[PDB]
Amino acid sequence: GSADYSSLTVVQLKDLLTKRNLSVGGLKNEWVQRLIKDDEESKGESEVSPQ
Repeated sequence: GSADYSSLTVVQLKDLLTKRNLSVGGLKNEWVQRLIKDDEESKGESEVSPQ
């Protein structure tokens, strides 16, 4: 995996979270999950659109 927020901090996780526009209304574990999903949305190639 490219992301390892699971080790990061709740402050950095939620900070970067809002930075992505996703959110933080969840939790650290859920933050790393949503983040990992956020970065994975590009699969290391290119982002996508909600269509």
